[PDB]
Amino acid sequence: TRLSLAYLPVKVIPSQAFRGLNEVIKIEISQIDSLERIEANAFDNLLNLSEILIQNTKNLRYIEPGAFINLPRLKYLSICNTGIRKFPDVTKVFSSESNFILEICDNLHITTIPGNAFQGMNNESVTLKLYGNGFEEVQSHAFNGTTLTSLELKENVHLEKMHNGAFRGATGPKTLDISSTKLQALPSYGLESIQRLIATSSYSLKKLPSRETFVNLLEATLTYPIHCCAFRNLPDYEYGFCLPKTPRCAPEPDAFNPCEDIMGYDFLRVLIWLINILAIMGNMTVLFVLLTSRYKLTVPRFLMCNLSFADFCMGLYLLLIASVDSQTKGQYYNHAIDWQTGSGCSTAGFFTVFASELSVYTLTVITLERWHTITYAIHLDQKLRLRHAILIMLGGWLFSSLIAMLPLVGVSNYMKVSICFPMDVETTLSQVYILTILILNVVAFFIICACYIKIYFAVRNPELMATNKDTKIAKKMAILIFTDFTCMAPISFFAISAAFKVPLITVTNSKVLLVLFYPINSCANPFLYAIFTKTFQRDFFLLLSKFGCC
Amino acid sequence: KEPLRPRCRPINATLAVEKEGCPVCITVNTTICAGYCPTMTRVLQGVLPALPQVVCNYRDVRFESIRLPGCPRGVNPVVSYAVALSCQCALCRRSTTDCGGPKDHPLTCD
Amino acid sequence: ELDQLRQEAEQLKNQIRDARKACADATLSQITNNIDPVGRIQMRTRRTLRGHLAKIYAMHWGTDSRLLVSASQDGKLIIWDSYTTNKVHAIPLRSSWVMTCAYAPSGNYVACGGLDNICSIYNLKTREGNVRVSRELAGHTGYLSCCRFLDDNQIVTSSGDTTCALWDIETGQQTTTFTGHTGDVMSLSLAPDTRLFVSGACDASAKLWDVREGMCRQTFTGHESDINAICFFPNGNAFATGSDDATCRLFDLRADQELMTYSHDNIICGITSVSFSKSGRLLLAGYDDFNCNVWDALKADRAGVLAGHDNRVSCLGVTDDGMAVATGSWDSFLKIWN
Amino acid sequence: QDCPECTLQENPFFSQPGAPILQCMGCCFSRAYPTPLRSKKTMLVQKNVTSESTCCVAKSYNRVTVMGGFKVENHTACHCSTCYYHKS
Amino acid sequence: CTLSAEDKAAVERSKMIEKQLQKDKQVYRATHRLLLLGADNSGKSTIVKQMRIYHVKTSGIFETKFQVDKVNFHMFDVGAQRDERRKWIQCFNDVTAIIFVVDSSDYNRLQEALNDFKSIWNNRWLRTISVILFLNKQDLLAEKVLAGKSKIEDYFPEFARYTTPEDATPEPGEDPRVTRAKYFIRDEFLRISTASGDGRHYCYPHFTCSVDTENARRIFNDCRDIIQRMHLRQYELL
Amino acid sequence: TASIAQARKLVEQLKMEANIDRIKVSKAAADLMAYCEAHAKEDPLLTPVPASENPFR
Ligand SMILES: CSc1nc(-c2cccc(NC(=O)CN3CCOCC3)c2)c2c(N)c(C(=O)NC(C)(C)C)sc2n1
Repeated sequence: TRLSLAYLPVKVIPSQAFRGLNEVIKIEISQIDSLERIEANAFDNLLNLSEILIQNTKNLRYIEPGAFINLPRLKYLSICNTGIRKFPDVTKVFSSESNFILEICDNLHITTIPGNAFQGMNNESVTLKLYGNGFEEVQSHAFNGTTLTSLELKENVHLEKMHNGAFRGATGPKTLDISSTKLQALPSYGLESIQRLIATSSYSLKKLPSRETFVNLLEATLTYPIHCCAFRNLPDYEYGFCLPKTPRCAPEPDAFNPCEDIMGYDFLRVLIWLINILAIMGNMTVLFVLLTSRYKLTVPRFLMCNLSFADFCMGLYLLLIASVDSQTKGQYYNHAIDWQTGSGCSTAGFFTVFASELSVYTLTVITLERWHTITYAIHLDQKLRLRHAILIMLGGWLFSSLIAMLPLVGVSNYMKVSICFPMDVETTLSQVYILTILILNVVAFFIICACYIKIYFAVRNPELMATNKDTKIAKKMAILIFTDFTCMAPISFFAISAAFKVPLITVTNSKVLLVLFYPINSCANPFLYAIFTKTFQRDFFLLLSKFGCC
Repeated sequence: KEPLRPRCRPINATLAVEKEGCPVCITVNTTICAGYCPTMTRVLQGVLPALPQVVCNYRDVRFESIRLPGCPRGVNPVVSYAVALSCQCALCRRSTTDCGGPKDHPLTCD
Repeated sequence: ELDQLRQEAEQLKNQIRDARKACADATLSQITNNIDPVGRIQMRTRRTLRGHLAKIYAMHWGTDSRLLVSASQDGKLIIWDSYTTNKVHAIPLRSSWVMTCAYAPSGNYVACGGLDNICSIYNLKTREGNVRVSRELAGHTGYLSCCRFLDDNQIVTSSGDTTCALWDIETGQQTTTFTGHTGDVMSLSLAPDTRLFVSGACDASAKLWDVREGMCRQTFTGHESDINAICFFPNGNAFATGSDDATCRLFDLRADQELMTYSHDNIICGITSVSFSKSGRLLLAGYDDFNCNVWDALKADRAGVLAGHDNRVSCLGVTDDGMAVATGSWDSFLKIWN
Repeated sequence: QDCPECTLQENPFFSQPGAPILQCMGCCFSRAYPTPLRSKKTMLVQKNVTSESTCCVAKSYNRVTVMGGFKVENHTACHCSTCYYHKS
Repeated sequence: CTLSAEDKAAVERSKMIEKQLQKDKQVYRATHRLLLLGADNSGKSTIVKQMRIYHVKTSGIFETKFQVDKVNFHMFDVGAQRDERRKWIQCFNDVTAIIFVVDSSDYNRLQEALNDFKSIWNNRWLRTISVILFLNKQDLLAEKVLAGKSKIEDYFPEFARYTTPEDATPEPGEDPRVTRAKYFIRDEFLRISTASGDGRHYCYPHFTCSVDTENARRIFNDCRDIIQRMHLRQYELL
Repeated sequence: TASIAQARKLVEQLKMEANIDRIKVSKAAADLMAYCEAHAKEDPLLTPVPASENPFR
């Protein structure tokens, strides 16, 4: 009534070896690595047989086709830990069981799943458990002519692609598990019938089908928290009779990944594009006018050129972000994993860090050299000259490009947030790096303020007539300091507060502080420093005369 | 415990220990774990999914070491085996456990 | 008494004016109309003899057109090789302010002057190559603002004491003094025949002095403001002048009156230097405006404009062969055009 | 600890008055021990432990229906054989 | 580069001369040239002597080469020239600052001095040059005021309708009369100074006597202020 | 007074200047044109020359 074929020195099983048996319910073929071949029709016909197990036959190169044929009551089929290369043949069992289960197991050497592998397999519903197998790909119509209650491709690491037409002829599936499969994308057809989807630890599944394709989806479980946001759209024994109005998706999105677009609020989508343009032309013209100047470059003009270049890099970053927002308008979650972890996000983060640090360092150097020239003004031989300026600015470039490269080297990640700012503060190294950068910016602003105050106290004449000239000095120097402060203080305070793991704001509102307060320097530097000075205006009129538009 | 229907718990056993190339069989007393725990099968086979059914298995396992009596050279002198501390019945981890059917094989070597 | 001599001089001046008007049968433009004007003149900077510290106020070309001199207000008098911008010499001077420079026509000596009231002559073809003061011709009581060499032994200088002075180098004394003048005398020009030379000043009346006779022969007063430069026509029978009122003028020694007046409406900046071309068609002029102008000598047409200077053009010079021209402005750069 | 023989009981969900739907529940054997040396060679994947699993299944059942028209398998006799939905 | 021997020798000469000129340039840019105008009785001779302490009759310019706080100041006393400034002032267009010494004792050669300043201040080439203005021989003014001549109103009648500005800081222990007179002269000069172009070039007044040894500090401070403010326009601060 | 000396010197200077003879402006213009045209061929600026002769590159 039960067959236990174990540890036998059998190399070949002849065809129809089990003829004459009618009361067998179970057949077990386990730990028989001496076995290498099974003849076709080895199980040609049995009445009461329902359960078959093959568990360890490492030397089994393959099973001849038609080994399992014309078995109505065959219900559970298992083939595990076998060195089979050709996919086993099951298309001719012609079973009639209502809940047939087909199990393929630990067959690392199976290369692929042939198309139409289940024609004539069972007249009723079936479940497939393809755990662990080393399939390379699945071709079109691999599932055909049967209601497929459950499909589980769990832990098929070697699997790389499933043909878009694999579900063309199949009904369902009702349950689909692709966990740890590192599959690229799901088939475009047949997913409408899915009730529940499991894709945990499938990091390579960066893109998912549209929400409308998942009409019947309940009880979904994905690997990327962002993907669950696609299901926010409105239309015990867990006994029930009606599906929930909306799917329940896990894991829930984290704080770093709110269910929003890249640009949080609608109005920002405009304000960015304006700050885009205002942040490009001016700094370009400043570069264009000061680089095509007949007259020799003096230290402040070189510093102005480099400051405008840094702000131009900032504007380019903002332009990249705005273009990304425009391209992914309204359905960011689909492209979120692909772009947030692609080269684009890393480039954007590098641009942000490099441009911001270079601009801050250049502003500090400009203020320091202004203070040096105004304090030791009588000693006309101590004036800083172009060679030292170029040396200091090359050092500044190295510092700015080094600090902006560490996130690409693992010290931090630009991939933590959509806007690609270095918000990775988990490990202490990243926390100290971020705090160091923020404190350097704060100290930069403080030294700028101190140098300006010293300039004002040095120019002031405590005895001679200075009542009407000190006021202008104070006024415009306060304008400069206030522009720097309104660009720095909010961003710096919030960043330092959130870098100690005490967030005082949500990431969605963080977006506003980018548009409204971050590029303030990047768009106000050329006007306060470059556009309004006599030298730049005179060069600009020279260019206009050259082009005749004056 | 109860003489009839105890639960998953650790029980002592006599396991045969050898290694790759020892012509001699060693037999040592260590801990395995076995017993019963509730099981389920879904009557409504269909739209509702299948109900998982657990098997008694380890939760924390330590390791003991032993030196065999002059086994052939070329292999590390000291071999190790496992000792079971506590167990509960959960799904057999295929990547870690080989959960098969009735075998009743002797646990002594031959 | 003043009155009778004053009225006699007034009658003499009226007679001179009447004679000149009777002699003004036709102007130059009337007879030049048949001449086809030359096309636009293409002059482009060929060299930029930089490396000079202070603002150049005076330069001059050598006889052979190889070496040139530029003197600045820092005490430097640099001798350049125009071909390869080589600083052939760099003489440091006693008085920082220098307002002129010259050459012995053989090319041996150089001269300089300024607010120190003392002309200084340096020798280049010395023994050990050490350039040192060959002589210091003191005696003037006004700033010396021009220098021109008759030969290697005679120098005719003009200063701000209203009196030109012809010095003998070796003798080092007042060989001759020309004093029939009023106002600061600033510009000297020696005709190809060195017996005559013209001089301009702040009295708006240039004069034609004779080296040997010791007194002026003719006076031309066609200007309205100070005279800043003067130059003979290449044949020596006419000469051009520039004034602060932005009007170039060309007078004749024979006709004894202004032959022509070159002027333009857009120019309200004073002239500082003028020079004819080797043939005479092109008259060059430097202005307080940072550009130089090349005008047709017979048409007054604005033939060409040079705009390669960043400051006032204060000195200009055309080579003897005419192959090139040089201009020095207050930007400390001496630029050669051709 | 206690766990009964897995036997037929009432189904709280679908058992209508006078329509006994019987589903059998309870427990059988399970154990786990380190893989023996004689068995390691026969397995392709390196292993450290084997386990013997037993769950009880309805070796006899019949078709029935409940309000709603859905198929139901009323179990008549179950006994404990291998475990099917037990790997993950 | 492919050159001949003569050309290489010429290039060596050029490079040596260039190095010498570079030395002269680096020493030149560290000196502040300083013009020194004045009149016959202004007393600038005593000034140049009191700056020499801090170190041919046919010539027309002098030298002082005084330095303060290791800063080289060149003071150029243009003397023995004619009484005509209008066109050799062009030569001094690049000086750091102009010094103007005037005598406050000679009631009325004073008026002429005013015109002189109005000529210097409103000149075309000195447009961007600031003027330091020393009022010299203040002690002589003190004696002329304490003598009770009461003829300051005779030459300048506005003295009657003048009042000492409240910003005045007179020394401890002098008659209000001398303070009023000296501040009247200072305000008369400042009226011309502030009339045209004051926002572009400034006028720094001081009261000094021939015996004062503190003038060098006054010029040093004035030059520091002038150069600082000049940096300020190119830094846009003013 | 030196005023009489200056006046006598001035009248003498004008007396000497007046005795000089003049020439018709037409003759002067003709001579200038003849000289300027007879030497217009050799001038390097009226008629520019190629780099073969022009030594300023
Ligand atoms: C968290 S650490 C962090 N945070 C911010 C920053 C600033 C403004 C708002 C928020 N908003 C949250 O941080 C919310 N959350 C949600 C929950 O907790 C953390 C993040 C974060 C920045 C920031 N601007 C950086 C920056 O600009 N660096 C350069 C200037 C380019 C050098 S580095 C950095 N690091």
